[PDB]
Amino acid sequence: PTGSNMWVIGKSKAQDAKAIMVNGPQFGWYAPAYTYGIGLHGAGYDVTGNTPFAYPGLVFGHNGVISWGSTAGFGDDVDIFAERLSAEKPGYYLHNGKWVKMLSREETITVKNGQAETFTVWRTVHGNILQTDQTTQTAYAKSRAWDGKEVASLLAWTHQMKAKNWQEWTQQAAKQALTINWYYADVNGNIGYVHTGAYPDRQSGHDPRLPVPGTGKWDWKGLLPFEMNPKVYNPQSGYIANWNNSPQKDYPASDLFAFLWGGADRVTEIDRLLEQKPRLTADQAWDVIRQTSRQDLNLRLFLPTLQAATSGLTQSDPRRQLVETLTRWDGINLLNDDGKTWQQPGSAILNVWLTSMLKRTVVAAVPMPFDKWYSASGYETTQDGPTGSLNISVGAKILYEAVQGDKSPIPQAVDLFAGKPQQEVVLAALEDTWETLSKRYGNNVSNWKTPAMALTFRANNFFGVPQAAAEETRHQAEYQNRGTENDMIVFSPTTSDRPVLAWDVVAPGQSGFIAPDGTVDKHYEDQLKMYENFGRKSLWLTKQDVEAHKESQEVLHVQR
Amino acid sequence: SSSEIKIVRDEYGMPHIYANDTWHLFYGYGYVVAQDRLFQMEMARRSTQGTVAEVLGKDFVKFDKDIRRNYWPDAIRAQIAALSPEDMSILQGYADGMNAWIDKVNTNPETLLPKQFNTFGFTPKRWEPFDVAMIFVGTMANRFSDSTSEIDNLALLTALKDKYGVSQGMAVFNQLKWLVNPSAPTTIAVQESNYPLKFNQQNSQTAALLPRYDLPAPMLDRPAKGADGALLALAAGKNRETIAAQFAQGGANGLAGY
Ligand SMILES: [Ca+2]
Ligand SMILES: [Cl-]
Repeated sequence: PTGSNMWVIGKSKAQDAKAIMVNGPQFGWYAPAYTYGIGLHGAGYDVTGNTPFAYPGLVFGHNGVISWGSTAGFGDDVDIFAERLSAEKPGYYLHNGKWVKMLSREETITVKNGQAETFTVWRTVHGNILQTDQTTQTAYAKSRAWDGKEVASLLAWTHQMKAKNWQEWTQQAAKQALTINWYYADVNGNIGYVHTGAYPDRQSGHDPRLPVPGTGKWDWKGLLPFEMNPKVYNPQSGYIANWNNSPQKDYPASDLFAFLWGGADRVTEIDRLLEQKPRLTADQAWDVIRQTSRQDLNLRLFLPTLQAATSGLTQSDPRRQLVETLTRWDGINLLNDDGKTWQQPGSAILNVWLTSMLKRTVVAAVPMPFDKWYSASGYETTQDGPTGSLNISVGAKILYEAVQGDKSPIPQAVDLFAGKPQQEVVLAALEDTWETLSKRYGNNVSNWKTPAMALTFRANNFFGVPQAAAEETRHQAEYQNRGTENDMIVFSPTTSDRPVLAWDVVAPGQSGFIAPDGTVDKHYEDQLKMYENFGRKSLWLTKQDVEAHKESQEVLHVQR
Repeated sequence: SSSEIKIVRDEYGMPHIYANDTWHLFYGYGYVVAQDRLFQMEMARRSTQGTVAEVLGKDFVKFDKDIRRNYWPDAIRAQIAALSPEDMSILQGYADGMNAWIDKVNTNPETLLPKQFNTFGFTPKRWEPFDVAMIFVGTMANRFSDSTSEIDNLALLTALKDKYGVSQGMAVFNQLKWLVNPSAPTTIAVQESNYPLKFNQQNSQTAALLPRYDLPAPMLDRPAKGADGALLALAAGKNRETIAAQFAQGGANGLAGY
């Protein structure tokens, strides 16, 4: 699920509590809500929280002893095998010296007010065929390390909810086969992290970023043991922070071209806030959502470069004055009172500058039409706003390595600046930026009212399929680079006699029900304003707390 | 009671299920889900199984084929068939619970049928354990833990080698798409541990073994969406042009993004 953040604060770093867990899974924003609030009590379970698509297993929740969360792992658990075909053996591929018969199945798509279509799906020992290049006599099969373990993963996410300590919980973490960061906290203040999933034990020499021959010599050896999954229990830092960044030193990322783990990483924004104060309260931990949601992610990366490039320029030089505006700014975007524009113009300045930089550097070094994979600054959006999290663009991460000079560990096989001093290129981009922005907004930087990003709870689910009527779409003025939902669990708080306190927000509301006559449920939209203003509602666990907050009840008698 | 399931909803309508065995507990969960999110769950079911066109028409045919081409349902069924009685009870109870509410809905549709079923012109059918498993499998696994662009990467590598020659093309590929970068900020501090498997440029043998790849990068064939998040259902040609324009403009953060 492309974005997701988490910060877990342990005993050594928590104020007025023994542990604090704050999770912000980013799936995009939908109506009705992407996640589902649910409490389960009996059959060995005693839990509360919320979970995507109402899975049996709560991804975000606690059981009164321990609490858990997730963020997308993005490890490389998928490789593509280039299968060798034969004109003499249609539907076969060469594997371990023999012509092996592909599996195939016929599927018929029934179409409302149209003619049905039938097609075939093919599969090899390495997975389903994605495509076939018949001129090259190759079929590409997608091999997932978690193939065969999909159901076990769903069950691992359910059974983990019964764990009472780290050892029991990691026994279920070892069964979860998708590439997912899992997080743990408990009543005693212990905290932990596991970069869960099945990862292939590849042959020596296998470059996991590119396909390998499917004829047998490059077949995976099997799966790596759980010992190899990156994990930490009670880190000496006292905290665990993640925003889909690398789990651990030397661990390799997904092979997706647009995904990189490099020196420029948005997780640094969470890390600086956690290291800043010796200890954090649950309220301060919750406030990290607001701050990171509004943080421009590029300012910190490129300010030093911009400052150096403009250091000897005159006070009247507009390239310098754009950088002075940026230097004065902390990069936190805030709406003006019109509910449309941002108080400061820095994001616009960075967008234009970075777009110009990338056009001049990474884009110019990559052949068309692949240059268009590295041109985005990451800021360009639509009137409805971002469909997910915002990140530092892939082109920006590459550019960051280049502007770090010999501080970067990445050999610059091609000088992205093409023989020109970097200062010249950075200043040219600033000249472009001043031209573009001063023509649009005038020469008085202090009155520039640049467009803020908005947020939309879309009526189509992430697949692009309607899950509500189009009129059910909801809008919020302020885009916030945060979880679709946010949940926080606090263990052994000094502000209560309860051993655990928990809060969440499931917007627009718990219910998506609309009666036939159009009456929307009483819980159709009661968490929308709360979402917008960084509010939250208590999650109950105990029978006493559920009962005290009881709105309605139903008792059923059923036999299986 | 063994047979008793108690459902308590709080002040935000969040359900709490009280039951005495696995099947009853998950039945309560499925029941409340069908009460709260039946249309959403029905469409998620169709999304995860590639049966959207059946109710929404021709614009979702390519989508349905793509979903079906990306998994092997009999393998999921064999996983479910292997489950112990206790594990099967989670899936079966859940489905059974949904079904109890769905039957009540189709018996008194005038007040209980979600409005959207009338708007979209169909009624909800019962759920099986496979359907429940497929909500998860189709979302978390088949979409969110299935990220690879190796064929696109081979396409880019072919182009880099054509522009720069073979060794330099590969070296520029390593600059743009590094295997690992020691300066990446890591969730686990280096004082704690490091990953024992050391991946580097030197040892790779497989990049040299593949065919030069010249068809359109496959990322250009993902179905384009507009600003409402809806599928555009375009010709293959206009789809590729839409994805390229959207990706050049917004990259991974944009409309054709990740
Ligand atoms: Ca791979
Ligand atoms: Cl990007």
